[PDB]
Amino acid sequence: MKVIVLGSSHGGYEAVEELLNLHPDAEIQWYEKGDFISFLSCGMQLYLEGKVKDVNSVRYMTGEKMESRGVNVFSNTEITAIQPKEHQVTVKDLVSGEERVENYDKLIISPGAVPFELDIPGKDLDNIYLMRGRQWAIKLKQKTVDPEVNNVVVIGSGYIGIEAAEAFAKAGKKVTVIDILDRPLGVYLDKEFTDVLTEEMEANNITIATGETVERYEGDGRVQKVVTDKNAYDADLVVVAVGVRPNTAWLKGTLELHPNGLIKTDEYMRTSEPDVFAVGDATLIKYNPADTEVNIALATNARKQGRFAVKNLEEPVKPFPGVQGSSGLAVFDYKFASTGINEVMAQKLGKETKAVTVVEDYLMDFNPDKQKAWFKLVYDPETTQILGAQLMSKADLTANINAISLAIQAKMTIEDLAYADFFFQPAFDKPWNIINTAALEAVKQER
Ligand SMILES: Cc1cc2nc3c(=O)[nH]c(=O)nc-3n(C[C@H](O)[C@H](O)[C@H](O)COP(=O)(O)OP(=O)(O)OC[C@H]3O[C@@H](n4cnc5c(N)ncnc54)[C@H](O)[C@@H]3O)c2cc1C
Ligand SMILES: NC(=O)c1ccc[n+]([C@@H]2O[C@H](COP(=O)([O-])OP(=O)(O)OC[C@H]3O[C@@H](n4cnc5c(N)ncnc54)[C@H](O)[C@@H]3O)[C@@H](O)[C@H]2O)c1
Repeated sequence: MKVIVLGSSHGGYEAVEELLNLHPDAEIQWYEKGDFISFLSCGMQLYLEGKVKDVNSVRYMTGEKMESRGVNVFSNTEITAIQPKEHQVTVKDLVSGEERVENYDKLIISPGAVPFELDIPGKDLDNIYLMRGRQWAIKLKQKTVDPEVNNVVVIGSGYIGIEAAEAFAKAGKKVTVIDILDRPLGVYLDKEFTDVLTEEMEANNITIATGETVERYEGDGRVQKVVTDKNAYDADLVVVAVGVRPNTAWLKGTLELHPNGLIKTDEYMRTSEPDVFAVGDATLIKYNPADTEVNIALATNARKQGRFAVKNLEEPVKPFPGVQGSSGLAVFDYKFASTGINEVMAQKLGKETKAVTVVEDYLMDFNPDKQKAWFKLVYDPETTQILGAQLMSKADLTANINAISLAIQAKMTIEDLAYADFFFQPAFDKPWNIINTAALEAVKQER
């Protein structure tokens, strides 16, 4: 059986791992058009703040290691096209120019996403940077110590935007963050969490310019101004972190795509064409909070999907169990995490929800180590089933979001969580811990 896997990032890497322990026998070929196998873009923040010195160590596999295992790795080799009927791909060696056609029995593709750019006048004067992959990591690092860079503008206040904003603010620059939405991180967190994080960011001289539409970049040769409908901001560097678009235009006509470019797949990772599976940022995933499919471009999703595509390689035998959209991040002193439905997700999906927010010290009164924690529990008004949660504190309480993710998946209710057995010891929590306390509040509100 010869299996060709496209992509060395998180979806293609786990497909090779599951092929190694489920079909040890197979002939596996692993292709990467880039020069570096399995660079972890997720570690970009740790590197930019100097926690990690070596950019080449921010990775989880090397080609040499996979080759010890019998996989054939082809870096600097691009898959140009798929011929689904004749079970062939045409590959181009990017260092010599040599094209060749390679045959396969099964193809798993994890082509990923690419940074979306604003296509406006000024579109590319120099020093308008993107944030994905090794090369942009190195270039962004160089600008961190550049004495000529004083004003940084980042466009987009979602996860990548707020990570570029914190790394440049910590390096000493003046940062302005621009978004069309009205709250930084609104996609992930609700108003009661983002009001506290706006304060923290402004305390570290980050200006949040929300509710603004960038119209053009101005400058001679390199960027100098970012002008929006309401304002112009001086900029020596712009980082554009406005979201991701699927890397699938080369597949138009070959595989069925949704209108937005995402690949159509079913719950066994099968595409519209026999023997080719698709995984990762370029696909939709079963979203259990709302029993629908959603694009949730996260590494955890891509890794799980990549393994489930190998499970259904020969027979659709194992449907994907679905995910709740869990994500977390530290912004300056705050460590937060959310899962399931928040206000922006419920609006998008037309889901009506109820919520309680509890803000109080997570340790008992006499304990001097006590700090505030914010916990919001979102539930269904009819069944009172758990639909999502958001938590934040300067203490790390984020592993608790993992218990809520299981509670959404098992369809538990506010009453289940009000009395669920979570340990008490006064150096770690209160006798009704953070999940128990918010669920007890929801029970009273529905009494
Ligand atoms: C700054 C940053 C921080 C992030 N942090 C986190 C985090 O902490 N937690 C989290 O869960 N997620 C995080 N993510 C998201 C996560 O990195 C992605 O969800 C995940 O990498 C997507 O996996 P993928 O395999 O679908 O695609 P991609 O990572 O986009 O990888 C696509 C790969 O396939 C290769 N390829 C594409 N086309 C071809 C071709 N035709 N021929 C050959 N090779 C090809 C590409 O060169 C690339 O190597 C972050 C992303 C970024 C940019
Ligand atoms: N901690 C994590 O798990 C982690 C960290 C970084 C990235 N990732 C994932 O990688 C993906 C890409 O991250 P991202 O930060 O690029 O996207 P994102 O979706 O998190 O946020 C994009 C932001 O851009 C804003 N925006 C859109 N168009 C705009 C415009 N024209 N002008 C101004 N603002 C605009 C959006 O409103 C949103 O706030 C996401 O799926 C993200 O969740 C996750």
